[PDB]
Formats: sequence, structure tokens, C-alpha cells
Amino acid sequence: EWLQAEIARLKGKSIVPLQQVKTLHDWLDGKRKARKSCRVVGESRTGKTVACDAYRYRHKPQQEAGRPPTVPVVYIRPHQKCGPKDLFKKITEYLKYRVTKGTVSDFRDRTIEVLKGCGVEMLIIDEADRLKPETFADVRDIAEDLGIAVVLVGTDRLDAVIKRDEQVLERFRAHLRFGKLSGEDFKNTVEMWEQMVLKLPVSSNLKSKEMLRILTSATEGYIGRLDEILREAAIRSLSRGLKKIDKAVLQEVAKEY
Amino acid sequence: EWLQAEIARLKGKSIVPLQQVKTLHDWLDGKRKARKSCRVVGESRTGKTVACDAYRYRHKPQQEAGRPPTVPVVYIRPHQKCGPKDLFKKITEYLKYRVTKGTVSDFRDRTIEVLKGCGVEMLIIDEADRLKPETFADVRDIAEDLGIAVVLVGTDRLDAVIKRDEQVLERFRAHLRFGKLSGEDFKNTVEMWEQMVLKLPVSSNLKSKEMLRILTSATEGYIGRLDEILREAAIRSLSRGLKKIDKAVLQEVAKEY
Amino acid sequence: EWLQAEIARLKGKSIVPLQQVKTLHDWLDGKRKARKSCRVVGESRTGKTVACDAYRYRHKPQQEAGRPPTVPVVYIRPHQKCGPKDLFKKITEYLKYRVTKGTVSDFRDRTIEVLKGCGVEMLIIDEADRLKPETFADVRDIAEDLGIAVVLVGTDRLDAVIKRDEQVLERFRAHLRFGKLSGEDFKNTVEMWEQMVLKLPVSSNLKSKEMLRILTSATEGYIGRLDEILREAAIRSLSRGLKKIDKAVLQEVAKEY
Amino acid sequence: EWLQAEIARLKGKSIVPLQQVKTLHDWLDGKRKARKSCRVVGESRTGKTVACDAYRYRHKPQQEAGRPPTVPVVYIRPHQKCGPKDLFKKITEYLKYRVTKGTVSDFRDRTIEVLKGCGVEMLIIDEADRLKPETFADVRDIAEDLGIAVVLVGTDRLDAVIKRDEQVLERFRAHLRFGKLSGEDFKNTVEMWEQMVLKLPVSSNLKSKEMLRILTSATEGYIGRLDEILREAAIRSLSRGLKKIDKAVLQEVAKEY
DNA sequence: TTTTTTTTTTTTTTTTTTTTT
DNA sequence: AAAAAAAAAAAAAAAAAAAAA
Ligand SMILES: Nc1ncnc2c1ncn2[C@@H]1O[C@H](COP(=O)(O)OP(=O)(O)OP(O)(O)=S)[C@@H](O)[C@H]1O
Ligand SMILES: Nc1ncnc2c1ncn2[C@@H]1O[C@H](COP(=O)(O)OP(=O)(O)OP(O)(O)=S)[C@@H](O)[C@H]1O
Ligand SMILES: Nc1ncnc2c1ncn2[C@@H]1O[C@H](COP(=O)(O)OP(=O)(O)OP(O)(O)=S)[C@@H](O)[C@H]1O
Ligand SMILES: [Mg+2]
Ligand SMILES: [Mg+2]
Ligand SMILES: [Mg+2]
Repeated sequence: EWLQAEIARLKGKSIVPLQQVKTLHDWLDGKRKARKSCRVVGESRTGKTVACDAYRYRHKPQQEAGRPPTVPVVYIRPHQKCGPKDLFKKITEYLKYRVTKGTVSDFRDRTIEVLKGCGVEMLIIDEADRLKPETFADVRDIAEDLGIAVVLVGTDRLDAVIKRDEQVLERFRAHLRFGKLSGEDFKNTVEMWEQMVLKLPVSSNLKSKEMLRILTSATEGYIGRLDEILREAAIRSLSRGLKKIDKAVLQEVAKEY
Repeated sequence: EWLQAEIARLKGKSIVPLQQVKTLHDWLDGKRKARKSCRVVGESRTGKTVACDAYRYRHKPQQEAGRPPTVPVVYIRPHQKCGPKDLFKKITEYLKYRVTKGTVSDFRDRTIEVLKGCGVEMLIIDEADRLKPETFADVRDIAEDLGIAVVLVGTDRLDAVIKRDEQVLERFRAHLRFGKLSGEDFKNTVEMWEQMVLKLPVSSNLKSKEMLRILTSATEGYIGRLDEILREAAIRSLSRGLKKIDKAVLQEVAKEY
Repeated sequence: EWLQAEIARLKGKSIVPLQQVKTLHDWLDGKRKARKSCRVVGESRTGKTVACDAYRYRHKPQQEAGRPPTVPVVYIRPHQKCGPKDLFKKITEYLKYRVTKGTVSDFRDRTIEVLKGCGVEMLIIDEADRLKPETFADVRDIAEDLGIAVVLVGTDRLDAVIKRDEQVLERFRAHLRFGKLSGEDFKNTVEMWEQMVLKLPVSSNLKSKEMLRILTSATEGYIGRLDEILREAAIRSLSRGLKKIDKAVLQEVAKEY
Repeated sequence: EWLQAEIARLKGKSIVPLQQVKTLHDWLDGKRKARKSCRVVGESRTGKTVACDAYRYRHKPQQEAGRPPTVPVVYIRPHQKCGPKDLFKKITEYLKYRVTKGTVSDFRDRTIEVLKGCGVEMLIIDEADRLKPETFADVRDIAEDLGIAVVLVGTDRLDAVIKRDEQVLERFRAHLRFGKLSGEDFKNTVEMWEQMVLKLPVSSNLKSKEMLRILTSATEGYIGRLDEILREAAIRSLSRGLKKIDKAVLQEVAKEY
């Protein structure tokens, strides 16, 4: 069924190139070469996690020799109230090693051992705020002992957590401020969105002012909302037998927010 | 004894089709297809929980194959000050899997494993206000890692809890409002009520204005009160040897509120 | 005495054909042909062990020459904290060989000799959890060295044991999820039960709703409870000089659970 | 019967040339010439044991002289909790000598006599982790006294055992890490597998993306799972009278994992 | 400025058995 | 007939990061 094939596609996710994503990638590349600690802070739904995923794919692990694959970048997202056994477990699994039964001290060395050999140029710890304060000692140890940069990406609240510990605050001072869209950048993003993200049989012309003012009021510059508003409107429109998104559909969806 | 058979019936509960229930079911069906996460908020005794139960029965689990049943929808109601071990336990038991002794970090993974295979297209959490703030991290993780929609049903107080966390508030921005009954919808509901819920030997004619003004003052548009006023009046009337509800009985019951 | 003859019969056990048993039987038949090693997991009192017994009798020993019997399938149930000398002893006795005095290293080899010669295409080890972890090495060796598939039937707790050893977990990934009864399948099972298991002089009509709601509340879908509730009720009823089971008897028995 | 002839074939096993197997053979060849003890560690079902078997067959025993058969490479797999009498017995039997009744101190010396004479350049001990710690002394003695290199092939758990003894850890420091398949290597392996391992009359075109995404999700890069999924699907397909594997069959089998 | 509420994270110990020699 | 080794678990508080009037 054509309709179901398009809905199964639309409900899915993809990465769209944006000025903000390229900016982060070039910035992280500098910190990687210099091995310097830094921070990534911005508002929710601005597309910070997605840009980090894209970076991991930009430079993939290289395995041209018999030895363990050389993984230049490690990306992890700690669970809630993450303790020191959990941080080490997740780093080790990411690099494809199995963790054996033992205590924190027992595989701490193993984490170091697995960290060595593989390149591990940079460690990106998304959602840094969700971590027990005691674990920031093991993060500093890694950053200090090994030639590894620790990006530590987080939301605005993270700064409230970082400032509670002098030694952490004075080691992660450099920061990039991820932001939201406004002005022409938003209009160009909507034009990009229609053509690449949407494969609808008939064009919706979402760049038009009459509907762009609606997308602007509904979105407020958050790339996460633009994705929801247009992705749901496309499925709701096709489900009615339409070949494009009607102004009435954009209004009907916007009213739910 | 005929009288006791009718009292044993009247003291029981049933689901009556209403415009508000159909409206929610069609709305949830859209969010299910789009895998969109959104809240359901309204006043107490408006019949929010009952509409959610009716939805679960609309799409029942399928057992055609010898494989584990594909449950399209999961409905749970967390206990007071629900923590992260309790949320996972209740989801797992709802899928007929028994939980073994272990830590959150052990059956957090089992939950994901039971979540995979079973369809679990949508997760409805009633009494969303009854969650420790720390648990909203495990809810976001589920909503993010897998394509599952989370309803997060709650009362007006839920909004006061949601706005305390930026990341949670942004994710659940879309909402549906239950409301209450007023005008013709109430009169038609009373007519439906006497016909479908009350089966007294002789008709009471509750639609009549002389008694409808009483039901209106006593219920103030809450389907929960209309249920109580008429269900108690029917038992109290039969217990006196009456075949119908007298105006005097409706007045006597209303005076207690 | 007629009464004692019926009680001596009722207190006994028998195998009733069910949809779950046939499903189980023909799934095992696929694994047997493919020589695949797979696990089978189910809740207590769902009739997992009985279905395995029925399978053994479906595929009986065949003797076409003076050579040892061509035993197609082996079924064993290990004792508590079963060690490697005990697993080998029980396999060997099952095939009707006497075990001589010696060490594990002596009749480990004798076990291989008698696993050979006879076909022994399948080995079903019920209650797999009750086994010392060290013995899973001898089970893998059999499964690896000989063209034999091993079932590993067990309860939910078995999965907690299996996941403690990487090499066992990976080998035994395929699974069948034995379940409980609900809906029409339960009503039809009660009709079958009264139809075949119970031969009372006068019919009880256990499929009627007034008593079926009682059997449902008392049974909760477990075939083991339906068997207890009706088997005890039949003996208790006959002992009172009744020719059928009265609603009062089903209620009296249900109250004990 | 054609169908049974194909099933009797499909249920069997064979060795498929792979990049990982050639890599190990060239690596072991270097250690053999240098007489250097070394390790082989990787995950379960990655095809570690099969590559070792292929190596033994690459360099078969040569018997062109008066002296006893010269086996350059010896391959053994110790039983569970293998002690020092068992290690010596299995080495001696492999070289085709009968072991007489006596003590460890008697055929410890007989083992040395038969290790000598025959070239015995390399000893490959599979499943090294399942060995008694006391036996590693007899392994070091062989490696130290005789010009013989010992491989010590095993899983991730072996490293936890090795690090418990300083003298063993230092001796076996060199290692080759086995890796699972990902990317193009997996797609090319599926194409190769269909051509050489499957002799089905009608081509299945398993390289196609629609079914390759299914094989990828079901396999997760483990050559052991790709073998199982496709080998069972071929038997299940032929048993239905099909000349090829249908997408429906690959899905039906994948659902069991 | 107070008063719980709980959570994991910890080892130390004490016995019991199943074979080798 | 006298020894060595490998389990295989139930204890009994306890210092403390975090939280609610
Ligand atoms: N470059 C992009 N291309 C396509 N979609 C994007 C992009 N960036 C963000 N999104 C959308 O944003 C949604 C949420 O992902 P992110 O915005 O990356 O999450 P986030 O930035 O971590 O915000 P949080 O939840 O506060 S941490 C996804 O559903 C994406 O569709
Ligand atoms: N298909 C069946 N036919 C007849 N009796 C059955 C059947 N299934 C279960 N029973 C009854 O259940 C008892 C046997 O236990 P099972 O029902 O097999 O429980 P189980 O599945 O073995 O669960 P456990 O406790 O884990 S062994 C006997 O008393 C049988 O009479
Ligand atoms: N060259 C090959 N040709 C055909 N089948 C192969 C080949 N290599 C591996 N396999 C299959 O994939 C599985 C994995 O190989 P194994 O011999 O199990 O190595 P392994 O998984 O490292 O051993 P374990 O599980 O750690 S004891 C085997 O059971 C084979 O069926
Ligand atoms: Mg995020
Ligand atoms: Mg049983
Ligand atoms: Mg192997």
C-alpha cells in the first residue's frame, strides 16, 4: 500500500545538514587536535544530541590491521544518577569489550587498558548533568592521565551542577553556545525541509508568508518543533487522501501546541 | 431475591459511550500512528481514566502465533512517590513477564527487552503526578530510544510538576483537554443514562425539566456525580419497594452533597 | 464400591490435547530436523512439563534389529545443585545402561558411546536452572561435538541464570514462550475438561456463565489450577452422594485459594 | 528423496574462506617460525574455533621418514576443570599414542618423549579459561623447556583468569583480537554465503537491501548467527516445497531470536 | 536552620562437599 | 584413612548525598 509505505517513512527520523551542525563539527575538530576540554551548552530541542551523532559518523573507526579497531571518538549517554561502575561499563561496551564480574577497582584498570590502543582522541558525554557528583573525579582522572578530550555536552541546568565543584569548573571553562533559529536562517531551513525531508507528490510551498507566519508562531525557532509540526501534518494530510499539506492542516496541528 | 439481584447489579460499574470518549480515541489513534508523545489534562470526575480503559479494549492483544503476544498499547498507573525500580516492575508485569531479584540496572535492560518483540506502540501513564522527578529521565529514554508514544495522562496539578523540568516540558507540549458536560450534551447524557444504565421496571422520565434542574444543580456537569446521584437513588428507591426514582428521592440524595 | 472406584480414578492424572501442546510439539519437530539448540520458557502451572512428556510418547523407541534400541529423544530432569557426575549418570540410566563405579573422566566417555549408536537426536533437560554453572560446559560439549539439539526447558528464573555466561547465552538464543489461557480458549478448555476428564453420572454444565466467572476468578488462566479446582470439587461432590458438581461446591473450594 | 538429500546436506557444516580466517593463519605462521607464545581472544560465535581447525588442515601431518609421524601443530580442547593428568592424556592421544596406567609423574615424562621426535612446532589450546590454575605450571614448563609456541585461544573471560598469575600474564602478553563483521564485509559475506554454502535451485538474492536489513538486525555481525538464520530458513523453505527462501521465512525465523 | 528516609556497597565468616592419592 | 580445594551463601550495621518543613 503506497499510503502505508509513505507513513512508515514519515514516522522515521533523518539528519539534515545545517549551519549550526557544521559549526559544531569544525569547533570539536579544533579541540580534538589540541586535546582540550570544552563544553557544549544550549536549550532543549535545538538539535544538540543529533549534531553529536553526525560527528561520530563523520570520522568512523578504522580497522586496517589485525589489532583492535582504532576508534578515534567515543560517544556515551549516562543513565539517571550514574555512579562510577556504570560510567566505566558503558565506555567499555561502546568499544565492544565484554565486562566481567568484579568491583569498580577491578575494571577501572581494564577501562584504562581498553582506552589505550584504540585511539580515543575524544570522549563525548551527553547529558552530563545526570551523573553523581562523585563520578566527576573519574572523568577528570581520564582527562588528566590520558591524552583525551572530554566534551561533556549538557543543557542549561548543567552549569548549575558544574559550578558546585571548583576543580571541575576550572577544568571545563571553554564553551560553545548552541542556539535556536531566527530570521532568514529559519525561512531557508523550511525551504530545505520541504525538499529533502518531504517526498510528497505535490509541493506545499511552505516558504510562502501566509503559512510561514504560522510555522514561525508554532515553532518559536526550535528545530525540534519544526520537525514535529511538519512531520505530523504530512502524515495527517496523506491519511485524508491529500497530495500536499493544506494551510488548514498546519493550523489544526498548531492549535494542539 | 429479585431486589438483591438488582442491587448487586446497580452497585457495579459499566462504560457508557459518550462524545468525549470517541473524541479522545480518535485523537490518541493519530498520536499512535505518528509516534507522537502528548499529555491528556482535565478536571477530576470528568471520566478521564475510564476513557483510557475503553481505548485499551478497543485494540486488544493478538495471540495468533505461539510467539509472545504483540501488545499494541500498555496502560499503567504508578503508586505514590513511584521510583525507577517500581515503574519498570509494573510495565514488565503488564506484559506477563515475572520480575527476578536484581537492581534497577538489571531489569532496566529486561524492560527494554520485553519492550522489544511486544509491539508496545503506545504507553499510557495515568496519575502522571505520582512519579519522583528522577523517574522522568527513564520515561524520556523509553520515548527516545524506541518509537513508542507516551500519553502522560494527568490532572491540572500535573502541569505544575511538568513545568519544573525544561527537557520534560518541551517533549510533551501537545495536549488534549477533557472538559465537562453542559447544555444539551448533559440532557442527552441523562436520557442515555436512564435508557442504558438504569433498567428499573417503570421509567423515571429523568429528562423532564422539574427533575433535570435538580440533577443539573447536584451534578454541576461532572459525569462522576451524575453516576453517583442516579446510582444511589436507584438502590435507595428499590429498597423502599418503588419501581422508579421519585422526585423526593433525587432531592433527598442531592441534599447530602 | 462404585464411589471408591471413581475417587481412585479422579485422584489420578491424564493428558488432555490442547492448542498449546500441539504448538509446542510441532515447533520442537522443526528444531529436531535442523539440529538447532533452543530454549523454552514459561510461567509455573502452565503445563510446560506435561507437554514435554507427551512429545516423548509421540516419538517412541524403535527396534528393528538385535542392536541397542534406537532411542530418538532423551528427557531428563536434574536433581538439585546437579553436578557433572549426576548429569551423565541420569542420561546413561535413561537409555537403559547400568553405570559402573568410576570418575567423571571415565563415564563422561561411556555417556558419549551410548549417545552414539542410538540416534538420540534430541535431549530435553527440564528445570535447567537447577544445575551447577560448571555443568553447562558438558552440555555445550554434547551439543557441539554430536549432532544433538538441546531444549533447556524452564521458568522465568532460568533467563537470570543463562545471562550469567556469554557462551551459554549466545548458543541458546532461540526461544518459545509458553503461556497461560484467556478468553474463548479458556471457555473451550472448560467444555473439553467436563467433556473428557470428568465422567460424572450427571452433567455439571461448567461452561455456563454463572459458574464460569467463578472458575475464571479461581483459575486466573493457569491450567494447573483449573485441574485442581475441578478435580477436588468432583471428589468432594461424589463424597456427599451428589451425581454432579453444585455451584456451592465450586464456591466452597474456590474460597480455600 | 531429493528433499531429504538436501536437508541431510543443509543440516551439516562446512568451512567458508573469510578475511578474518586468512588474517589469523598468516599471524599464527609468524608466531610458529619465531616460536613465540601468544594469545587469541574475541567474542562468542565469531568463528574463532573454526579458523583454528582450518589452520590444522592447512599444515597436515607429514610422514615421509622412518621416524614417527611429524605433526607440526597440535590442537586440543580441555574438558571442564581440567587437571594435570587430563592435559597430558589428551596431548598424547592426539599424537596417536596409547596412555598406560600410571601417575602424573610417569606420563608427564612420556608426554615429553612424544612431544620430541615429532616436530610439534605449535600447541593450540582452545577454551583456555576452563583449566585448573595449577595446570598453567605444566603449560609454562612445555613452552619453556621445548622449542614450542602455545596459542591459548579463548573468550573475553580468559583475560580475567590470566591476570590472576603474574608468571602466566607476562609470558602470554602478545595477542590477536578477533572481530565481528560490519559494513561491506557483512554484505560481501552474505553474497559469498549464498553462492558457496547454499545449493538451492532458485536464487534468493539475499544481498538485496529489503532482506539484508533483516539479516543485519537478526545477525548483529556474528558469523554464527548468519549461519543459523540462513541454514534453518533454507530447510524450513524447502520443507514447504519452495525453491528459494521467501522474505516471509527470514522474518518468521528472525522473530524467534 | 531542622529531621528523617532511604540506598547501595561492602566485606568477614562459617560451613559443607566431592573427589584424588 | 587423613588432606586440599571450591564453592555458597546469610549477616549487621553504616557513612552519607539528597530531600521535605
Ligand atoms: N539536524 C537535524 N535534522 C533533523 N532533525 C533534527 C535535527 N536536529 C534536531 N532534530 C529533531 O529534534 C528532535 C529531538 O532531537 P534533539 O533536538 O537533537 O534533542 P536535544 O537537542 O538533545 O534536545 P533535549 O531533549 O533537550 S537534550 C528529533 O526528533 C529530530 O527530528
Ligand atoms: N495438558 C494437560 N493435560 C492434563 N493435565 C495437565 C495439562 N497441563 C497441566 N496439567 C496438570 O498440571 C499438573 C502438572 O504440572 P504442569 O501443569 O505441567 O505445570 P508446569 O508447566 O510443569 O509448571 P512447573 O511448576 O514449572 S513444572 C498435573 O497435575 C496435570 O494434571
Ligand atoms: N568459515 C566458516 N564457514 C562456515 N561456517 C562458519 C565459518 N566460521 C564460522 N562459522 C559458523 O559460525 C559459528 C562461529 O564459529 P565458532 O567455531 O563457534 O567460533 P566461536 O563462536 O569463537 O567459538 P565459541 O562460541 O567461543 S566456543 C560456528 O558455529 C559455525 O557454524
Ligand atoms: Mg538529547
Ligand atoms: Mg514440571
Ligand atoms: Mg569454540
